[PDB]
Amino acid sequence: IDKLRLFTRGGSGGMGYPRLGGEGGKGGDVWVVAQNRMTLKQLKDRYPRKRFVAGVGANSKISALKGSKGKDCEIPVPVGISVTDENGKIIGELNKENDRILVAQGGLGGKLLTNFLPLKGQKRIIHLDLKLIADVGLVGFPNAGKSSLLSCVSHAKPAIELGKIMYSDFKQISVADLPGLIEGAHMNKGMGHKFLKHIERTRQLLFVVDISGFQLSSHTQYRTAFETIILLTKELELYKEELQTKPALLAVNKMDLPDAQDKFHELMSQLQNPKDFLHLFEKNMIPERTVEFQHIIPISAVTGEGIEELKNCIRKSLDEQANQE
RNA sequence: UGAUCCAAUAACUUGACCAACGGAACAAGUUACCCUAGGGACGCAAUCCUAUUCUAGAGUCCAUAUCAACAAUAGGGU
Ligand SMILES: Nc1nc2c(ncn2[C@@H]2O[C@H](COP(=O)(O)OP(=O)(O)NP(=O)(O)O)[C@@H](O)[C@H]2O)c(=O)[nH]1
Ligand SMILES: [K+]
Ligand SMILES: [Mg+2]
Ligand SMILES: [Mg+2]
Ligand SMILES: [Mg+2]
Ligand SMILES: [Mg+2]
Repeated sequence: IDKLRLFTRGGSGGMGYPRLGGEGGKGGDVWVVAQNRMTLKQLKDRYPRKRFVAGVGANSKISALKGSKGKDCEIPVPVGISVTDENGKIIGELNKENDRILVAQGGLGGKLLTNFLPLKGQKRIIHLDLKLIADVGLVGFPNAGKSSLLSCVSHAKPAIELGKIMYSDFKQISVADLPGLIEGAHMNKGMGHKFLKHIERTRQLLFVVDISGFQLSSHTQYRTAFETIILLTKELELYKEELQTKPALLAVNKMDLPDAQDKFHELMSQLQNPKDFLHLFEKNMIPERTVEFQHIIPISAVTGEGIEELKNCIRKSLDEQANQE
């Protein structure tokens, strides 16, 4: 939640010298550099104006000619930055410190072709995305116990985010519990789609589905757990087809319910034969393809049931992916 | 528009980029090889750009933006 935007303008060139024929210095260029220890919010509250202008090329003197280029401006940003344009096209990616990208060029100097005038520079507007998502991304409906699952899986974490799963080998698996996955995603692509843009940069997806189904209101449709999974798959297909290529695991929560066993059995039957029930949904709700789950585990966030096995399965799946790649 | 002297002429008259123009009849460079007598240590305009301000207009919504015509003064060049 830190999407940024700046206005950049390269300085104009240098005024040439007509009688002799001297060129003026080229205008300063606009560059963005990757540095650590600072964040996008840090940049914003350092420079509230959000505008960067480089130097201006020196005019053509008579002691010297072909003037020196103006002092370029360097814009510091953190690592893992995606720089795009106002149209959203990705200008570049800065993944390591000292990565430098030119965004706006300075104006040319005062050549005779331009009547020795210092041609103006470039005006551009750039966007910043400080989002390099973790390896595991949690996807779940509201109240589907994503925060509770994160709190249970972490030694100590606030369940209202990013957390780490610790192993005996002192290995940490970086997980991201993303709230508001369904903030009218089918209707508000303005806010519930930044969630999908953040989650798209994750290697593994963990869907968390409540066993007791879900319902927004008494006047809203009661969708079962299988219906919730189908809705998740349809939303993923609508958002980005390439996201489904990543490995996905399923976790049916709230096993402490009295009917949880029968509900999970029914859900497993539906998973085994989904084609027999896909007609019940409209053609809009029918996904282009069905997501295959490497593992589906029943878990309970209250009784701390199956969490160790889920962590072991996640580690094994990550190891298998690494070995394959 | 040019004095004296001087020159020509029987006479009346005449002669000066003497222009350094109150005009010496006619005389140049270089000296670190030097010498002597002395004295001292800005505005006016057109144009092009930018530092700071206002905003006619354009879009801006989503823990996610603003740019900015015309001006206003402060300065740099042609
Ligand atoms: N009985 C029972 N209650 C559970 C279980 N898991 C979660 N809960 C309860 O259900 C609620 C979950 O709320 P919350 O932590 O906000 O989950 P969430 O999915 O992150 N909600 P949101 O997506 O809106 O942020 C809590 O009251 C929690 O105690 C479970 O396995 N069993
Ligand atoms: K004289
Ligand atoms: Mg939560
Ligand atoms: Mg005199
Ligand atoms: Mg007199
Ligand atoms: Mg000598």
